[PDB]
Amino acid sequence: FTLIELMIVIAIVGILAAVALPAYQDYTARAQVSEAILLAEGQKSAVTEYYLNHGKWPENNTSAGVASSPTDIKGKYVKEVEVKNGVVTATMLSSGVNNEIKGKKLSLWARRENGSVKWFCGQPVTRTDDDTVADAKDGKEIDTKHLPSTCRDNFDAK
Amino acid sequence: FTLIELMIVIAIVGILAAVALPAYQDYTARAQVSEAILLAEGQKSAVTEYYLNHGKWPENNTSAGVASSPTDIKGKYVKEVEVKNGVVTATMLSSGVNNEIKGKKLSLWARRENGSVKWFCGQPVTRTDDDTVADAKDGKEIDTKHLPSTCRDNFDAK
Amino acid sequence: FTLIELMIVIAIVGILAAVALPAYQDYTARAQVSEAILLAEGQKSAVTEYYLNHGKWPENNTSAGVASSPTDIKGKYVKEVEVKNGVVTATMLSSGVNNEIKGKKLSLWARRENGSVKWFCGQPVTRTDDDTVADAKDGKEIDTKHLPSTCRDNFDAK
Amino acid sequence: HGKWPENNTSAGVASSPTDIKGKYVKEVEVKNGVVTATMLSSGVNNEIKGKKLSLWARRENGSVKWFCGQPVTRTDDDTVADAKDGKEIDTKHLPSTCRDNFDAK
Amino acid sequence: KMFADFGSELPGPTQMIVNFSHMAQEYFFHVAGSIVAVVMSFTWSYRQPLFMPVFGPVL
Amino acid sequence: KMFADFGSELPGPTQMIVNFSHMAQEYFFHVAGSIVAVVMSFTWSYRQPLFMPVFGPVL
Repeated sequence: FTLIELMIVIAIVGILAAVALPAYQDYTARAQVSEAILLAEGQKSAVTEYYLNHGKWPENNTSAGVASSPTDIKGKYVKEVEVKNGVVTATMLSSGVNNEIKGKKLSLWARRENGSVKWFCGQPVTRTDDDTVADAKDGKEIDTKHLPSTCRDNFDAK
Repeated sequence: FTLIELMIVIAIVGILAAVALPAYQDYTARAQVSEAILLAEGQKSAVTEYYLNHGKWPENNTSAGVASSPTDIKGKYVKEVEVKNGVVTATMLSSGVNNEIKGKKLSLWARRENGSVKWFCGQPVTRTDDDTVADAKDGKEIDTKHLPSTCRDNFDAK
Repeated sequence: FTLIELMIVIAIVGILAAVALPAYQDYTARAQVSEAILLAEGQKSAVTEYYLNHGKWPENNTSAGVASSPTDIKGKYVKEVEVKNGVVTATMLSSGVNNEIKGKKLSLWARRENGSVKWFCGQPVTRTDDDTVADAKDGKEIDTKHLPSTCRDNFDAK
Repeated sequence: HGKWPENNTSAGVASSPTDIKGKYVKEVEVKNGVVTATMLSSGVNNEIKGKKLSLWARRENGSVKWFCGQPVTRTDDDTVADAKDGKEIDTKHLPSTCRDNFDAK
Repeated sequence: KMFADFGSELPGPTQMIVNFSHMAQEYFFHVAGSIVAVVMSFTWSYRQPLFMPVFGPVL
Repeated sequence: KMFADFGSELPGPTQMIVNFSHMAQEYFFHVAGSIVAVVMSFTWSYRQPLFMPVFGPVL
């Protein structure tokens, strides 16, 4: 006979949350990845200096002169950050993150410019030789959709 | 004999407002607290620098090099922001806020990482020693329900 | 009869993006220009030394002792950086930038202080004599709105 | 990037159109920046099922502006056109805020 | 309907904040007592315009 | 009176914060429509329980 204004408006806010759910869920993940990136960076300094001073990429965190323990460079969504031959990889925690990005990671690696180096940011990579890396293809890479426009670099970016 | 469509639909919008009342009232409070947090932050800079440059936490706002007057770091819902030995506490005004959060506050404190510091955000805390704080247990802490997921830190968070 | 909460809130986020569109679009461009500036600088060193050691401004990159190829001093938003008689100009790429700043550029030039030099930063300029430059008026200058407060120098700044 | 996302995956959303469905929505596909929503076949009116609308944007230069209206196709990076075909949700069913024409600026 | 519209919290009602469908279904009692009232006055208006022998219709 | 007591901001009301005298005077419309309703049902209850010879009450 009457009461449908309360019933529909409680059910439009319910469906509004369902539509606002995936937007906040990738905005959210995309936010948790933007930090793995900040934790990865700022460690470029150590790595850059080590390379320019010696001409060899730092083998591990201790070589680069950073928390000798990968797990000591963690965060809220970051379970750690390891330096492996100049390549700095950031791992996403398992608690406090999206759902399709946890335990997932990215990498920052550089290239000899000769007198200086240039840095790249993208999906996990392994270093082959002092001037070549390759996709650490394995299945734990953070999905392209969660990576900034500034971190879409490919293993062979120059 | 007839007119019930106008009577029920005016009474479903009335009850719709009553159901939408508590949702807008915590969404609202949760919004007024999210600012106390923004006002508390951005003062991390002063405090961080003071600590790294001297190895001692800033005793008060003036030491940290910020509005020497706590009341000078207020807002719409924020009655102020005081720095007490590196700990930055934000107080909720008494006018313009929820009802169960006014005159209530939170704290931001940091910890020596050795070469850098890490910040925490949560319910009011007091600093004991240069690397230890404790619950400013007293009854004026902003209730957990009003605090973001990013500001649920405990006095002993590391 | 009911569902307007979902319809309005999906249409307020839509218009919120439209209002947040121009803010992120100049903040963005202003960010891509701030780099053209960083790429232009750090090349002041070469140019300064060349001038103080010889009393003549470096004619080109090779003279200044930098990547003999302008295109070798490029970036993400920077298509290059050329040294033309001590004046260092940075060109904005065509891909990855705003829209009203691509292919656009700025210049850094210096002036003999006698025993040292002082640097300026602003819209493209050409060098006339060893102590005078002029607007490279042509239409490809990065618009004043996109330039930092520290890079508003005029051709005759002293 | 300065280019419109070709499809859902490019835009970084449920790679599957059908994964962005609802009660009355059978899906939502991103086709070159244009986002079209299809009305399910079950649980809806009668003259709107299997029918859809589109949201598309335009370069403002430094930002973009969004439009909402009847299905459209993207021609070039700054031009779309009526996806004239007969499955558009009828004007009477569209909000006042979603009456945009293919050439709205 | 007039005595049952004299406010809220009568005998058998609900509070107005319930969901409409539940409110209307609980009152179904009263919607039913009204229809029965109707059927009755309709019957009176339609109709109207053991000793075994005692039971037979006589003249 | 009971439909007009279902909440505030009906058709023709006022907001409750007006001064009482003005609120009561604006509603005077409805106070009047009620009295007329009364007078009517009273009239129905009170009533309800030249050829000169043509004008006389006959049998």
